[PDB]
Amino acid sequence: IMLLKVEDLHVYRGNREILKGVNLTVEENEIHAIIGPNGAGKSTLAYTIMGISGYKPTKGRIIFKGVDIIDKNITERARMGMTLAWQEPARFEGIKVKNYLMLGMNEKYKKDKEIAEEKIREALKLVNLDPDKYLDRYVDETLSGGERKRIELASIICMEPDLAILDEPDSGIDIVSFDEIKRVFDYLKDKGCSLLVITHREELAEHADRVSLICAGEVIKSGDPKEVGEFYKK
Amino acid sequence: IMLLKVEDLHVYRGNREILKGVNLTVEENEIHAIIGPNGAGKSTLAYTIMGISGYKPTKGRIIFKGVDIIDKNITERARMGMTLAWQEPARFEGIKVKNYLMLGMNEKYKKDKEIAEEKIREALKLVNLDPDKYLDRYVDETLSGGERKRIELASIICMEPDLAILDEPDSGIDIVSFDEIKRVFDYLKDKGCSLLVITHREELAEHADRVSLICAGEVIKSGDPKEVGEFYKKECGKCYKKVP
Amino acid sequence: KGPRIIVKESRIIDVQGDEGIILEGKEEDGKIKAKIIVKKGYKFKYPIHMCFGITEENISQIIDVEIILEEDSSISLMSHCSFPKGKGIKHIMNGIIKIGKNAKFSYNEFHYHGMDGDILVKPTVKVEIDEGGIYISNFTLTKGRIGTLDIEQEIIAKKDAIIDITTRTYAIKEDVVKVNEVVKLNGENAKCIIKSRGAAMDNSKISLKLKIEGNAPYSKGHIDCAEIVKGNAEVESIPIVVVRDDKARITHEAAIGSVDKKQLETLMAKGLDEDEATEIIVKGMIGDL
Amino acid sequence: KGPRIIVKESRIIDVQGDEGIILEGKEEDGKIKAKIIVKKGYKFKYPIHMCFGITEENISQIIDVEIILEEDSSISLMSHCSFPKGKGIKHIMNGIIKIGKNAKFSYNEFHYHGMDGDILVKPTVKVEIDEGGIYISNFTLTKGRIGTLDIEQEIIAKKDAIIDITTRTYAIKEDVVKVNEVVKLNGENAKCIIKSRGAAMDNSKISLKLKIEGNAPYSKGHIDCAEIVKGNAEVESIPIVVVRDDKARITHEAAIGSVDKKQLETLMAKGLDEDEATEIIVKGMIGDL
Ligand code: SF4
Repeated sequence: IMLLKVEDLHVYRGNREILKGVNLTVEENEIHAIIGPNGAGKSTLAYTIMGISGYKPTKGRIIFKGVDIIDKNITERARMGMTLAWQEPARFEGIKVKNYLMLGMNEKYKKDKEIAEEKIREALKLVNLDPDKYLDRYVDETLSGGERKRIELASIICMEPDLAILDEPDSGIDIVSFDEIKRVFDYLKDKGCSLLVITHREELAEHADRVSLICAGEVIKSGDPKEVGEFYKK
Repeated sequence: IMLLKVEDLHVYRGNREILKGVNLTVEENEIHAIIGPNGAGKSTLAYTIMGISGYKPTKGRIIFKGVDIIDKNITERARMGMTLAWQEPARFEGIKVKNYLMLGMNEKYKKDKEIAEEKIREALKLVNLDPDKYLDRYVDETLSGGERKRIELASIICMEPDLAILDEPDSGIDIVSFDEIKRVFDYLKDKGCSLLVITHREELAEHADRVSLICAGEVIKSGDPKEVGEFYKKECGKCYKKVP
Repeated sequence: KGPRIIVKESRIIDVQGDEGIILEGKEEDGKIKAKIIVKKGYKFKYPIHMCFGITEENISQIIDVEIILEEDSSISLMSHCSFPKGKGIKHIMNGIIKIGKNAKFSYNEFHYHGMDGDILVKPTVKVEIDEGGIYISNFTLTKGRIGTLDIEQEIIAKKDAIIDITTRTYAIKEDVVKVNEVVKLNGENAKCIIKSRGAAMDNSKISLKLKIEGNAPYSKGHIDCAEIVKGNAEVESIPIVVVRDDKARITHEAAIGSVDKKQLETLMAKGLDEDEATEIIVKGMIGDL
Repeated sequence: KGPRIIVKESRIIDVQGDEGIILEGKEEDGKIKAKIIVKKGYKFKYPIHMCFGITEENISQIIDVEIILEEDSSISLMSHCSFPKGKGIKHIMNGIIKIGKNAKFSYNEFHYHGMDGDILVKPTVKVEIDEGGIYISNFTLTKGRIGTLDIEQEIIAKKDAIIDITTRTYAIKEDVVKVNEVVKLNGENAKCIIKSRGAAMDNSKISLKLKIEGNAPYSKGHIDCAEIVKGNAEVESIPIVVVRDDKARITHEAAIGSVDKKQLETLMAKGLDEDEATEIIVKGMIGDL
């Protein structure tokens, strides 16, 4: 069975629409990228599927694992195996990095202290952060913007969801090259996760299994990245 | 005579040593780019040459146009042909965009109001803003991080120094390819400026005339843009320690 | 021409109105009485104008005014005060304003004074906002001597209402400034912003009191204050916040004294010195170039 | 063992000193009298200890204490209060503290209470700081019921002096909290920080009053305040700033009410519920876990 169906979806914020008649789907073990111009509704989809406050379907329907989710809050949607990473994460006064990474940790790793402490060290090295410098620091305003965004991607590796939504995963990171990011997408797909990626990089879109183009709140074209990116360019 | 020379420079931030004896030189009409891991020396070097308060050397020298500058204040350094652009620029209560771009303008443009007026519209078109909707807006908290950064780049073009120092020049701008930025570097060099550029991207470093790599407060490599770029990709892109 | 009120030397000279708008003005017990009403559903394209002028000495003005907005209506008005050669002046005004369902109101006042320094200005205002109503106001005193200034405001608001308040001043020589204003948020989803800006010089002294009460669910409020001190002037500020509900949130910030160091260093790096840079920042704060 | 003062059942049970520091204490006129004197040039590897304990009904105790710290010297002071049975008890203390040229002082106070609410705690202190001196102070009351709490501080500082002050509280049932603190920066280059954190629930009442006066060249100050409201609790806060020099600067920041929405939604998107997510945010702010 498919992971996700979005069907005839309409959304308005204040006076007028941001999404109109959208139709979309995601398979098991798939990397799917969404592309398009700014203001086309890309982040408004990501908040609407996860169910963040102030976004609700006015018409249409959303189905996850063959079950309807419009009756469900953020906690109930997260318990089914869905999650989100924000484009610019929040800061917490008085919470340590090593305590933050234990929240929502997958039911395979969470059971034992050794297996959890090594999962945290593996996740920090995989984003190029030295564990011995960062485990005892706070998740507050004393981290730089690039450090805080690398810590949020180490959290997704510890949760290991069935579906993850990333809104600009390369924005605000001090990347040497995009081969830092593609190494994380390879690691998650190897464990069986499905990814929805919203991005402005043609370099990351080339790496997806399928790509879709959203413009002015409507889906225009989808399929092979080599067709739809070159169609979008003109 | 070299435009800038830096000799055996050390710098402290309270009880912490950050720079550990760097040596640098910049020639007339050159683009020189500095790369490496963030926080390891990149921004403190740029503040120390401009003389920004709380950034002062414990040993070494800085020589500009053959004069040793260790006694001179920010206004005296700016009078003889040096300027800085910050990573996150300041916000002003009640100052309008057409008043801000006029303030530092080069002494060859300041003498006629029509030459000053055309230079500001040329400089706004070069950074892909639309002049006639932006000139009357305030340089305040209402602007987004990408609007405020495009306005600071229009100021360097209008000010036209002998040496410009840029700290993270694309940071805060959402952009699909760097060819907007490379066009501005080419324009400044055609007018006869020299650029000192601080970055994390390889795509901007391969456009420079020379490249140097700073790690843990020291120079690790310097030379041809292409030989240092391959080392940066191969070795630094899989390193989590960030200290040799 | 348009709808208006005109007063000179404490005498009424003109008052007139369009269709859907009613204006009244007359003299009683040495005071001026005035009234304004806009009827159900009318939204107006342009402001009402009220104008005051005093060229004489030892003159006094007392005004009482009532303003009524009916359902779905919208209006704004301008106050102009010119006191050239002004000496021994008193200006006092008392306002009652009522804002109906889904209605909108905005108010502006601007003062021009000479250098002769013997002036008292004293506005007192009380306001009620019904379901979904909008209120905006602005006071500016930045040209000439202030003399003595007293501000009093009291605002009470119901559900879905919105409030936005501003004051801007510039004080010199022996000028004295007093500000006191209170907002009560008594319905769900109501919100407000309060702003003050200015600079003080010479021997002048300034006191600011600002209050918000959050009494109802989903209420929001913000206060922010900035003041620049030069010479041997003195400044005091006292912002107050109270919260009585599980679902309300209120925040505040302020900075008082000399100019911000990063703004000063940014202008020095463009070729100015401290005295050139400090005056550019002050001219921004008071609304000049 | 180490330099200490110990009291139980309103009676002194031990006072002891060490080489370079003099300690004394006695009972007079219904009060405890105590002394600490530190000799010129001495510095110590440890804190000094104060201890108070009550395990019986209807007790009232009063302490007057004087602390002298001479040139180039340093100490740290630890005080513990445990009150496991709350049946109608009074704790009152008055402190005088003097710190000399280049001296360093720090004070910590901790309270542990039971489940009964008939408690009153009343600490009062006056502090003098001479050139280049340092003052640190911390009050913590986050376990058991509070009852009624009422705190007063006055501080005066000379040139090159450093001050910082912290208080943390958690109020439940019918608890009452009041705090009143004032700092005068009278010397050149003097600096301070004032910080408060807490949460309130049930039928609790909180009032906070904080003041900085900036009177002299290159003096600097900051006030930082945050409070979380739940249930039928009420909160009031009044920060005050005064400045009287061309070269001083003071800043203030505050937030009062519910937790922030983006912080809460971020924790629910990781599979927690809203009562698990709210209590994680509170224990970080009050520094419990
Ligand atoms: S590889 Fe060497 S130069 Fe590059 S970041 Fe690591 S330690 Fe620094």
